[PDB]
Amino acid sequence: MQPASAKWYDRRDYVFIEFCVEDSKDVNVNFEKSKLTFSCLGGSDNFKHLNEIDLFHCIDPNDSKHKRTDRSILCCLRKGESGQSWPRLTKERAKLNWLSVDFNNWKDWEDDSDEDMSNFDRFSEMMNNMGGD
Amino acid sequence: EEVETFAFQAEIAQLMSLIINTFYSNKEIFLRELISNSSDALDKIRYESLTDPSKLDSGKELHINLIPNKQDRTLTIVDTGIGMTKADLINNLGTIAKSGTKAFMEALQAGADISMIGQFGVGFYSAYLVAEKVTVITKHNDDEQYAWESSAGGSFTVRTDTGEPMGRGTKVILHLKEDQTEYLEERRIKEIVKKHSQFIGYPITLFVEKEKYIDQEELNKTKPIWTRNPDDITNEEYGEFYKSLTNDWEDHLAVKHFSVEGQLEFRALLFVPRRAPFDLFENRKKKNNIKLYVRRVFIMDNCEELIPEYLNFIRGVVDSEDLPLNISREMLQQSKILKVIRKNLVKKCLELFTELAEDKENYKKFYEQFSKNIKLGIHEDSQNRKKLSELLRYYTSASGDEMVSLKDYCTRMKENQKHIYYITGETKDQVANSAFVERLRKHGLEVIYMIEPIDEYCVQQLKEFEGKTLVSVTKEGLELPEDEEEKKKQEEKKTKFENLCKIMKDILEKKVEKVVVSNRLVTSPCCIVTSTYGWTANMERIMKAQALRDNSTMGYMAAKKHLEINPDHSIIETLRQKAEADKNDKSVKDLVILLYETALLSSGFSLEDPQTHANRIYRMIKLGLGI
Amino acid sequence: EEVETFAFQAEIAQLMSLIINTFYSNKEIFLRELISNSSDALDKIRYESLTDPSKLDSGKELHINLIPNKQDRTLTIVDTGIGMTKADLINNLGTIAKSGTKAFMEALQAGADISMIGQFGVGFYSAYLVAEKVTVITKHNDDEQYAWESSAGGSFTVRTDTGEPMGRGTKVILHLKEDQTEYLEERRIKEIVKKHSQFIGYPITLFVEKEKYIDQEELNKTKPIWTRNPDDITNEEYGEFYKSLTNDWEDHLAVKHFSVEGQLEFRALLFVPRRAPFDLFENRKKKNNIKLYVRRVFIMDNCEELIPEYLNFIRGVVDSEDLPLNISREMLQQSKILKVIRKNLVKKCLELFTELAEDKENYKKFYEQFSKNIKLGIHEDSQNRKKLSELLRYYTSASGDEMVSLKDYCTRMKENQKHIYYITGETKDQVANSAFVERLRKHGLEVIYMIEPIDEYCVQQLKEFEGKTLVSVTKEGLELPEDEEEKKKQEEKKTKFENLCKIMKDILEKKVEKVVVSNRLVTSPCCIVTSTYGWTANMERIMKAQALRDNSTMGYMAAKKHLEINPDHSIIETLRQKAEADKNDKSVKDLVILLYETALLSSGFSLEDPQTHANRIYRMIKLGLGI
Amino acid sequence: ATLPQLTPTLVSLLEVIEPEVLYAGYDSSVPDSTWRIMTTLNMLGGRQVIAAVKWAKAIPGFRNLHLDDQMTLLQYSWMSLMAFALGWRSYRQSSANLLCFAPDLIINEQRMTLPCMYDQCKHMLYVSSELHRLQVSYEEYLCMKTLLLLSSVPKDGLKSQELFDEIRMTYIKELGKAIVKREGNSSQNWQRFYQLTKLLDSMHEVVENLLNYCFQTFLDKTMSIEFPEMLAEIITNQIPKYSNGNIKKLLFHQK
Ligand SMILES: Nc1ncnc2c1ncn2[C@@H]1O[C@H](COP(=O)(O)OP(=O)(O)OP(=O)(O)O)[C@@H](O)[C@H]1O
Ligand SMILES: Nc1ncnc2c1ncn2[C@@H]1O[C@H](COP(=O)(O)OP(=O)(O)OP(=O)(O)O)[C@@H](O)[C@H]1O
Ligand SMILES: C[C@@H]1C[C@H]2[C@@H]3CCC4=CC(=O)C=C[C@]4(C)[C@@]3(F)[C@@H](O)C[C@]2(C)[C@@]1(O)C(=O)CO
Ligand SMILES: [Mg+2]
Ligand SMILES: [Mg+2]
Repeated sequence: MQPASAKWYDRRDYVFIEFCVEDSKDVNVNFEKSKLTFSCLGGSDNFKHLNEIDLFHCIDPNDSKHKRTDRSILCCLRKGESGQSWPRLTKERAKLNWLSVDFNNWKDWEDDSDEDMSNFDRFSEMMNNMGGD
Repeated sequence: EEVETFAFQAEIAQLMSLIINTFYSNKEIFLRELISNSSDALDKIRYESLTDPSKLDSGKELHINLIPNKQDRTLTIVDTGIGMTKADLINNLGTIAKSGTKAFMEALQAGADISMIGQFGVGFYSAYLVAEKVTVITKHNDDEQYAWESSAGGSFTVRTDTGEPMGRGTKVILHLKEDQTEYLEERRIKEIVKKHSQFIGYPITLFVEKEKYIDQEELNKTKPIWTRNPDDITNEEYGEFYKSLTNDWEDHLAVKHFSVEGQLEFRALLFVPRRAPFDLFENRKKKNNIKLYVRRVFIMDNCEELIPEYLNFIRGVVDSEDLPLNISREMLQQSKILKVIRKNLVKKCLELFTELAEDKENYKKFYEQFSKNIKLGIHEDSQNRKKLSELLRYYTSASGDEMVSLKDYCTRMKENQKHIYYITGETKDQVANSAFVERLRKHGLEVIYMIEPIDEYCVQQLKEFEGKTLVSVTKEGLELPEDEEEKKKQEEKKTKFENLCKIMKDILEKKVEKVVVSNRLVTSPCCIVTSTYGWTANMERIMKAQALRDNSTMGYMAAKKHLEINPDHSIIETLRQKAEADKNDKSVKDLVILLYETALLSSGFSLEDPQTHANRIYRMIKLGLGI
Repeated sequence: EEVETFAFQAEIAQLMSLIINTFYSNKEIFLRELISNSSDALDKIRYESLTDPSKLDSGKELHINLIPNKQDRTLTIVDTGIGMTKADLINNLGTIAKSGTKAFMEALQAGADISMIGQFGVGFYSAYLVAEKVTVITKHNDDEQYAWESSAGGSFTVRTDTGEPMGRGTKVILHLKEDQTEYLEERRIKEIVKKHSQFIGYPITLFVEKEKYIDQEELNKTKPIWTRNPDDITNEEYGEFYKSLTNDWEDHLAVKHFSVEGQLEFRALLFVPRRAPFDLFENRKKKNNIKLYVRRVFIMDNCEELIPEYLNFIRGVVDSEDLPLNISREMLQQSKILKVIRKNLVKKCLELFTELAEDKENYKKFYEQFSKNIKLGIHEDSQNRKKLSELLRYYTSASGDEMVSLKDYCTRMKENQKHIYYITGETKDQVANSAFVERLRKHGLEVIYMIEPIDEYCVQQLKEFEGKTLVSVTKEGLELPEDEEEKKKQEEKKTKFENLCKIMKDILEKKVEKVVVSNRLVTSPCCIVTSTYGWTANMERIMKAQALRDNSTMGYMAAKKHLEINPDHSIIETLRQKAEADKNDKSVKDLVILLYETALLSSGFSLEDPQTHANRIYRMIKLGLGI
Repeated sequence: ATLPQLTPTLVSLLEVIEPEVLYAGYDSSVPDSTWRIMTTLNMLGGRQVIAAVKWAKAIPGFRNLHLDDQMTLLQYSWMSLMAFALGWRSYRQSSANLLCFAPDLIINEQRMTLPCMYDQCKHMLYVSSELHRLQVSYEEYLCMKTLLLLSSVPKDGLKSQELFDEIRMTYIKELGKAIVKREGNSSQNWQRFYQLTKLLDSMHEVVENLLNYCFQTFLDKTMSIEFPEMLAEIITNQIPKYSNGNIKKLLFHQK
């Protein structure tokens, strides 16, 4: 078997992993508190894929889910601790050749700097947030 | 219902055209594409040889050759890298978006220390930006030597080669278009390589016919050193790197070497030069000197987004293993990335300056060249004002010729000082001998001298330091620690001179906002100070000379002038007596105007209609001479 | 030998991924692209209906609708254009880089007046930057209604549709990704359409539910008018276009509408606003309000390449039918083109300014707002310097309150004037009443008054006007159209005052270069002029206040001072007599210094240590008062 | 040579522009009377408004508005601006219990016996108290004052409406800068924003009550309350617009 390539990014509450298998079959996703296992048959050659990810920080497997589309399989993991920083996806620091950051959906979400406050749309959100103070 | 399913297709003819005509804007980049492919080929063979040394039996030297030929318009590039088998030659050069490099990396076992350039699959074809035809000769350890050939006409051919054996490797021959022949010039080749591909791990040699013999010049002599652990690099090594990077002759003054880990990762080297260049802020077109590289290939340089202008004197390199590059590989898709890099670069520069500041002699050298950049940063960077202010140095009334920090000032404050006092002006001597500090000096209070035009913008944003407010000694309302007896005496003086304050105001009309009795003068009869907010005399004269200014606003914005009287001066006392005796005495009127104008000049204000002033002086002279 | 021939292939999966992930840096463009496709569809049906009107029996309106749906989290774009047959859905959407628009154009007989937007064949797939599934419903006059569907998984499907008939047209439904819902907002859609597609020729209507109906709003209400023959456009029409484009509440001051034909073609509209914007110079991010469009689609703005900085107040549009664009359609290939466009825009701007200047009082209005821009242009633009100089207007000693041209000055010159006299300074009156022009006025010679700081830069480039050089009245030596008798008298005076001059020079060691007898003063005693090179008193004053300046050159360009004596002044004669009687008489030393210092105030210099000057005065006052 | 530029901030320009405090010219030997006091204040108010006009004209970007819009904005908000000026002066010399109309005209509770000062002053004092509670800085003050000028527009819009909104945004950003420089957590900068913003919205209420009173004394000639002509003209022209609901109040916070 071989790992599927994948991309990832996160947000304050969730971690997102996209397994880039087109025309996937028999997709099996196992969400455990400290581990994610992906298993998939797929592509034109029915190649068997396997990705065992020992996670950086624990998640809530009961608020985790995935959606299969013809283009890719997207997994959404719930962070065990909201606001937790995830500098890397895995527990170990070795680079995995098949894993990369999904820069197109990357956001520096952990950034509350005093950018122009308005920015009306950003502003309105912040006024609605301050409205709850 | 019935639903038909189809696979996606592509039109090869148009696809080939788009690659050639719409993907790349700079024709010369074809050279870096070919060089990059070569460095990958070399890494592949090097990697394999790690577990199987027989892989290099076919040749052990890993290098790149460039051989222009003006006698037959071609340019040949030669590798000793892994090469291609017939099957690979067909699938990889044969398929528009196929990347063998990408597949190889995916196949590799982690954590092999391999970093290759080449995830798109499209780039070989950039050869046709300048070439009419391309011929590729290859030899792989597991196969026969073969020749591939194409004019990008929708087809290509493969034949078994008959030429000299290469052992292992590739040869790429570009048959150039007749109108793209500058690429055969030694000068042009050197410029291209130096700009885009000098930090490549394999040596690149340029072969040039001269009078005959062929010269052989290595181009990439400098190694990237930023890839090394910072603790293993000596200053001499940093210095040599610096010099070849910047074409200096002088060494560097200071350097940081650091890395950032996380979802977005990078390494960087930042150098502070020993002399400010001479064009800072005047060049206008050139903004920063930080170059950005990805897996040591140059991507961009004159990017405003990486560094705030106030740090436009830092020379340096940023190198990242993984960034979201554009198809042309000349820019990034996500501008949000630059913002992060910038936050980190600024933070580290400030750490460097702080560290540098511990070395008093080197700091002095630094400050003398870049104090304007610090002050500018205070004006513009609201996030770091707190830290930047500790890097400031000023001459003070108690420092002689040393420049001292604000903390140093603070350590000498008297117990009853609540304020840090300062004066601004044109020169050190104009301020030092100014009337405005006569009492402060008498009482032993230290005053900071700020004498650069930029200081007006800077001090405006400081307001306080470590809880002590800053006070301008040229503004109204100056307060000194004071005794009770002195305060009582001042009130008596204010009372007895009330009549001059009124009379003088009536004489001056709109030339002054008010006339008051001074508490800051000792020997000068009077001075002019400004209101608490906004402009001071120096800000005013500066604004008036900025040339690209809105003239219509200068009709509203002006310093508000207040005249202060020294109650103990002999001129003032005889004036009081005369003025009370006769409110309309011509002598009084003329003296008041003369004192006003004199004060106005000594207080730093431009005098309107100086000819009138001069004429008064001339009359005094004529009188003295008996004319 | 045996040579095998092969065709090029893809790697559709990778190709699809590059289009989606690497080609486009922004996302908003997905709307830009889908609208452009509808525009082409509409032009195609319109075109065909010209020879066969029955083609519109299926519908007469040609328009585009945008319908967001927040319950479905979809966005639908509805066209009424030509549609697609089953065969076209498969061939045009199922093939990457296939382009129906391109083929259509190739099949047309020239010069059909149709110009479509589209060549590459990949823009459709930009849909997947924000989708999720994409569903396309089409109806062509020659076929059944069909539904195409794909999620870009390597395949797509086609089925005969079963839902509501469209008559004729295309419906594109984008399902959106969960976090792309911002594109369903009314505000966001309007911003995008206005930015990129406001000049699409077919009306675009946005359908938004509001409290309990759908609000139907047309967005592209303003037609491009630059496509019309200039002679058919009234000023009122230009006015409305202008206001719509800039949001001004008032009409333009002037407009130039022109076109360029040749290997490079374009049309353009350049407008001159009635008021300079505030922050014209000060906004450092927005420069050059010239937008570039290609075939009515916005490509770029705020590009430093299109026009010089000094013309940044001009608002306008450049629209070109065939420029070579980048695959992203965000930038132009062959950037050298922009230099040609720039050359043409500048000469036409100058043409407009000249026309305004030729006969309107409106020129005064123009100049009042933009004279700074002209002067700046003189400083930086050498090629057009002669033209620019004729647009200048100045106050002069003979103009009262009018500003006049250099040609007017020339008209009034005396037959013996070989020079144009001018003075620079701080204010109109400070200059007009200056000692430096006393004799020129006596002789009836006109002097130009230059009182803006920018003028000091302008005059460093202007050396002559129509062969007559410019001379500053504050320089080292003037040629005046004197009589021969006057010349010998001047020599007699130089002789009798030679002893005084050497005495004064010793008193003033290192304050002056020399002391000489004046030929420019009438009633004023001495004054100070500067050496031919370098800086004038006013230039020095200005340079010292620029803040971001290199202080090391202040001791270099400072220039030198010369003191000039009025031989007929009564102070000077008294002084000569005393000075010759006793060279070391203290009262002479004191008088000489006072005159020197006074001369520096009349001439535009600051005093160093002005406190000393003040003290000299205070002593004179005390003597006068009997203290 | 080259011409690199460095510009001042808007706030500093506002510091320069801001007018001086005027004296009432009140003769302190004159005994209190409700109408003597109100007349003195109306005459002062006249002078202050004249200055306000001069002030507004100097505000960067204001001058490029259609002239008719400039006049409209000044009349619609003149009362708001005066309430802030009063706030500031009282706050800065607080004395939470006194109103500082002018030097000399410092009014305490025992002087504040006019039936309107025994009522409407609750609003005038409110503004002072809020500035106090929030410890408002001078720079914040100036920024807010400027925004009050832009808080009320005709319901039918301005002739130069697009520019109006651009200008408004400029000053909004400046406020934020004045807040941010106070340092602290980003959430604190947002709280402070929020709170100051709430204060501005609350002044519409303050003004409404004060105007209702103003109109009543203006029109009711029974009382010996005099007005300078300029204010009388402004008041006359605003009463019918005010009363018809032709004026739109802009809020930062909807509720
Ligand atoms: N000199 C060479 N030696 C061995 N293999 C080569 C050489 N040049 C090209 N190749 C092969 O051809 C493939 C295509 O290379 P090309 O430069 O077109 O794309 P790339 O490097 O994969 O993409 P990119 O545009 O990102 O650089 C490579 O992946 C590699 O397998
Ligand atoms: N709304 C539509 N109505 C009719 N035909 C369409 C529509 N949208 C797309 N097409 C067809 O699909 C083809 C592909 O369009 P696409 O937008 O991908 O490329 P393009 O416009 O040709 O290229 P470019 O990237 O240069 O805009 C078109 O050439 C056209 O024939
Ligand atoms: C209650 C109202 C509100 C008052 C005003 C509130 C704002 C203000 C602040 C000052 O610093 C000077 C005058 C004014 C501008 C003002 F104090 C007076 O004009 C009188 C005034 C209109 C009022 O007292 C009357 O209605 C009297 O007729
Ligand atoms: Mg390559
Ligand atoms: Mg298209």
